[PDB]
Amino acid sequence: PSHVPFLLIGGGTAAFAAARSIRARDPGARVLIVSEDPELPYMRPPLSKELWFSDDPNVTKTLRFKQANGKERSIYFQPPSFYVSAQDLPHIENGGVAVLTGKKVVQLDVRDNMVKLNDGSQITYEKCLIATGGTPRSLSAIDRAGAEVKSRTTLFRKIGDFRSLEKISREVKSITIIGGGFLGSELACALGRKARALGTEVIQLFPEKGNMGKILPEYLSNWTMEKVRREGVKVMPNAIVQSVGVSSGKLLIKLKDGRKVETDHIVAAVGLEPNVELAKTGGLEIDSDFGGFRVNAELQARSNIWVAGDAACFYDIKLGRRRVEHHDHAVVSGRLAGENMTGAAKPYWHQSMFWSDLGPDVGYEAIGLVDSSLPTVGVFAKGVIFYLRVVVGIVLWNIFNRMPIARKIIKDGEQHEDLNEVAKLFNIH
Amino acid sequence: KAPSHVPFLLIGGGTAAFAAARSIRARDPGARVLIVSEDPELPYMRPPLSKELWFSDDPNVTKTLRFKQANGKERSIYFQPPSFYVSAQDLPHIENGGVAVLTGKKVVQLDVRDNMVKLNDGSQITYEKCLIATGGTPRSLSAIDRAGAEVKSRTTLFRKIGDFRSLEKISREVKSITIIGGGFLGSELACALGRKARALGTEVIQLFPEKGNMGKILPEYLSNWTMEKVRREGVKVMPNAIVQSVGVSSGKLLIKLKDGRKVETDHIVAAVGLEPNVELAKTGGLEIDSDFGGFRVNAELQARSNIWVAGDAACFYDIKLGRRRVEHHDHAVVSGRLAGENMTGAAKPYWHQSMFWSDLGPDVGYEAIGLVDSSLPTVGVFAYGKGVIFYLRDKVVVGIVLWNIFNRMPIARKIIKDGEQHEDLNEVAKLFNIHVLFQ
Ligand SMILES: Cc1cc2nc3c(=O)[nH]c(=O)nc-3n(C[C@H](O)[C@H](O)[C@H](O)COP(=O)(O)OP(=O)(O)OC[C@H]3O[C@@H](n4cnc5c(N)ncnc54)[C@H](O)[C@@H]3O)c2cc1C
Ligand SMILES: Cc1cc2nc3c(=O)[nH]c(=O)nc-3n(C[C@H](O)[C@H](O)[C@H](O)COP(=O)(O)OP(=O)(O)OC[C@H]3O[C@@H](n4cnc5c(N)ncnc54)[C@H](O)[C@@H]3O)c2cc1C
Ligand SMILES: Nc1ccnc2ccccc12
Ligand SMILES: Nc1ccnc2ccccc12
Repeated sequence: PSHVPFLLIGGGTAAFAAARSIRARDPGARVLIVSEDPELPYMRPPLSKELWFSDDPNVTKTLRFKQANGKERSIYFQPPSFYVSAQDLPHIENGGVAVLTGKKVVQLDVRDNMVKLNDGSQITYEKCLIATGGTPRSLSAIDRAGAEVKSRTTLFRKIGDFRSLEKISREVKSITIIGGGFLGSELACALGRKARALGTEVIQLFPEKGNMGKILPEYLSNWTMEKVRREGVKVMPNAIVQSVGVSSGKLLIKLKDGRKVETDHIVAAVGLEPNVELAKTGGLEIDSDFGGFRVNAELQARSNIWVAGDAACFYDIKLGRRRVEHHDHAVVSGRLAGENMTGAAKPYWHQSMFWSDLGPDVGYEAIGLVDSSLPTVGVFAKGVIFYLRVVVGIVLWNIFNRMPIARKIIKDGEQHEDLNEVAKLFNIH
Repeated sequence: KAPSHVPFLLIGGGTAAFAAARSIRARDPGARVLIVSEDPELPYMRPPLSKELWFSDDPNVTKTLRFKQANGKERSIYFQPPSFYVSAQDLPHIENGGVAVLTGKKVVQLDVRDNMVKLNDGSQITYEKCLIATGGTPRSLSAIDRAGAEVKSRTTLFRKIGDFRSLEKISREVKSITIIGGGFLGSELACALGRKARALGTEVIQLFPEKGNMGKILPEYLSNWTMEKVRREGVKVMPNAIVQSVGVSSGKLLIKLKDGRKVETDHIVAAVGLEPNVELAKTGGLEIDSDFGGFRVNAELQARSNIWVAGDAACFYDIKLGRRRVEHHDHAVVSGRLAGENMTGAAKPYWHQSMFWSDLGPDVGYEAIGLVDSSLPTVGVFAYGKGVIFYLRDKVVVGIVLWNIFNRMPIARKIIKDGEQHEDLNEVAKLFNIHVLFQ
C-alpha cells in the first residue's frame, strides 16, 4: 500500500504484540507489518527447546509443540487467516492487520513519515514502530577463517536455522557449540537428547568457568554445568577460541590455552547485535553504552516513531536506562508501544520476566537486573537468588507460578533485613 | 493568584521560556500560557548584564536597565513591558488568552503522570503541555565554600539583575575587585570593570587556571592575543592561577594560589561555570544526562508525551552534530521557540543552529556557531585583527568562530550544514572576505 495509519517495521514478537495492542484500543485500526523474513510472526523460544523434545518426526514441518500445560500449539502467533492482505488493508471493513513478508525497510525518512523498501516501493505512515530485533553475533575467529569454515557454522535465530541444524544433527557425528549463555546451553541440552539416541557427540565450549557464568553465581553455574553434562554434553569451560580451520575435512578449533577440538559442525551462540541500520538514514539516536535505538520511558524516539523489543534501549524510571533481549520483554514493550501509538502516553512500568529450561530437571525464571557481577544472596532447599544494588533482580530456580511475588519485591524496593525470611514467600523453609 | 489549570505551563521565566510563549501564541492564536518564575523579575535578557549596561552613557542605567544596541536603537533589558502580559488570575477568562507570569513562585514538584505541578506555597497547577526552562545556577569554588562567611559575603555569583546592581555599586566603593574565571563571563566583566576602573583609578584582577582567556574555546595563539586585549582594557590578568584558599587579612580578601602567589583584593566575582537546574527530575522521573548534564531530551526537545525542555538545561540530540547541551542566549531563543512550536504539534527537530557572540571591549568582538572547543583541531585564517577559525571533526567543519567579522553568520551556518569535506579552507575563508594557522 502507498499509505497505512500504523506501520510496524519487522515481523517478530514485539511487532505482533503491538498490532494486537493497537487493534484492542482502536478496533478499526489498519496495521501493516513489514517483515524481511518470509514467515508470518512467530515466537523464537520453541526453536531452542520444545521443538527439539517433540515425539512427532514431522515437527520440522508442522512447527507444533506441547506446552508446559500439555496443550499443543503452533509456533506462529496466529493462523494466516487472522491476517488480511496488504492489498485489502486500505479497503477491508473495520481494518485489520496485514503482513508484507519478504520485504525489508532499507530507508526511513522521518521528515516525510515515509519508508523505502528493498524493491523501491515507498510507504507513508501516521504512526510507526521500529521492531527490528537483532542479528546474531559471530566470532572473530570464524570471520578470519576461510569460507569452508563459515559454511560449516550455524547462527541460530530463525526457523531456517532450526531446520538446518536439526538436519545436521542427523548427518554428522560431532557438533560443537561455542557460547555458554541461554542459547548455547539450551541447544546443548537439545542436541544432547538427540545425540543420546544416535550415539553421536555434542561439545560446548565457552570462556566462562561455567554455563551462564555472566548470569548466575559461580556455585549455581557450576551446578548447571553438571546438569548439562548429564544431558550427554562434553562441556569445555575456560575456552577462548584462538583460531578455527579445516584439517582433513574436519573442523579444528584451536583454543588459546593449547587445547584443540576436532568436530564436524560449529554453532555460534555468542550474543546478539541490535538491527539499527535505519538509524543512519532516519537521523535516529543510537545508544553507545547498551546499543540499539535510544528511546525514552514511553519507548518513543520521535513524534511518530516508537521502538520496542530487543532493539529498544529505553529509560526505566525505576531501574535506569537499559536494553532487554527477552521474549516477554518484546511482548510487554510491544504491547506498550501499541498503546502509546494510540495516545496512552504510558511509561514502561510492568517489568518483563525471562525463563530458560536446561532439560527436564532444570528450569528457572528471572526478572529485573540479573547479572553475576551484582552481589547475590541465594537461598536453597530448588531455591531463589536475590540480586542487590534493595532487590533489583531475582532468579527462581525450579520455582514456578511465583513471578508476581518477585515482581512485587522489586517494585516495592524495600530494604529487607533478612532475605531468608523473604525466601518463605517462595515456599523455601 | 495562580489558576488551577492552564493549557501551556512554562517552568522558569527566562529566555527559553519567553521565546516559547511568543512561539506558542504565534502558532496557537488565543493560547493561554502561564510562566512560573522564582525570580521576582519579568523575563529579561542576560547578555547586557555583563556588557552594554556597563558601557552606557546614561548614569541612571542602573535604574532604567536600558541600553543602546549595535544598531543604535535604545531598548529595555526586559523582553516585553508589563503591558504585554496578563495576570495569572485572569488568564483563564481574558478573551483570546494571553501570557501570564507568576513571579516569586518556584515549581518544587512535578507529577508527570497527572500532568500536575506543586509550587513552593502548596498550590497545585495542572497542565496539558509543559516546558521545563529552568536554566542553571552558577557554580561556586570549593575554596570559597571552605572559607568563612566573611569571604562568602564578599564573593559574587553573577547571573541576575541583582548581581549587576550589587557589583556596580561595589565597583564604586572598593578599590580592588578580583574576577575568578577566564571564560566569557569573567572576560566580559573584566573589560567592563576595567573601563569603570580607568575613570575611578581602581584595580581589576582576573585570574584563571588556563594559559589565556577562553582557553577552552579558542586556540592558544588566539586566547593569548585575547588576554593582551583584555589587559589593555585596564585588567591585571593572571593566567595559570589555581586558587588554593581564600581568607580575610586586614579586612581585605587574600587569595592564595597553589603556585605560591598571593592576591590582596576587596571583592571577588566567581565566574566558574553553570550547573543545570534539574531538581524536578527526581519527582518527575525524568532522565538526566550523565555526560553533558541537564534533562535528556530528543531532537524535538521532548522528554515525555507532554513535557519539553529548552535552554541551558536541555541536553538534546543534534541530528547533525550529535548529543550536546548549549548555554547560549540565542540557543535559548531558538530552542524555546522550537519547544513552543512542538508544544502546538509542529514535531520539528533542532535543525537551525544557534550562534553566540562576545564583545571584549570596543576593539574585540567575535561570533561563533556549532561545536566550538579548543580540544578540537582548528584551522585559523587571519588577515589577529580579523579572521575565521574552523573547528574540524572527521575532516568536516563542525564549528566556526568569526573574529571581528560580522554580518556573515548565515555563511557560517551553511558551511556547517552542508558538511562538505573542503580541500582548501583558504578558499572557504574567502567567503568571509579574507584574502593560516594549525593547532
Ligand atoms: C532460538 C531462540 C530461543 C529463545 N528463547 C527464549 C526464552 O526461552 N526465553 C526468553 O525470554 N527469550 C528467549 N529468546 C529471546 C526472544 O526470542 C527475543 O527477545 C524476541 O524474539 C525479541 O523480539 P523482537 O520483536 O524484538 O524481534 P525479533 O523476534 O528478532 O523480530 C524482528 C524481525 O524484524 C525483522 N527485521 C529486521 N530489520 C528489518 C527491516 N529493516 N525491515 C524489515 N524487517 C526487518 C527481522 O528479520 C525479524 O524478522 C529466544 C531467542 C531465540 C532466537
Ligand atoms: C551575565 C550574562 C551574560 C551573558 N551574555 C551572553 C552573550 O553575550 N551571548 C550569549 O550567547 N550568551 C550569553 N549568556 C548566556 C545566556 O544568557 C543563557 O544561555 C540564557 O540566559 C539561558 O536561558 P534559559 O532560558 O535557558 O535560562 P535562564 O535565563 O537562566 O532562566 C531560568 C529561570 O528559571 C528560574 N527557575 C529555575 N528553576 C525554577 C523552578 N523550579 N521554578 C521556577 N523558576 C525556576 C531561574 O530562577 C531563572 O529565573 C549570558 C549569561 C549571563 C548570566
Ligand atoms: N532462554 C533464553 C532467555 C533469554 N534470552 C534468550 C536468547 C536466546 C536464546 C534463549 C534465551
Ligand atoms: N558571550 C557569552 C557567550 C556564552 N555564554 C556567556 C555566559 C556569560 C557571559 C557571556 C557569555
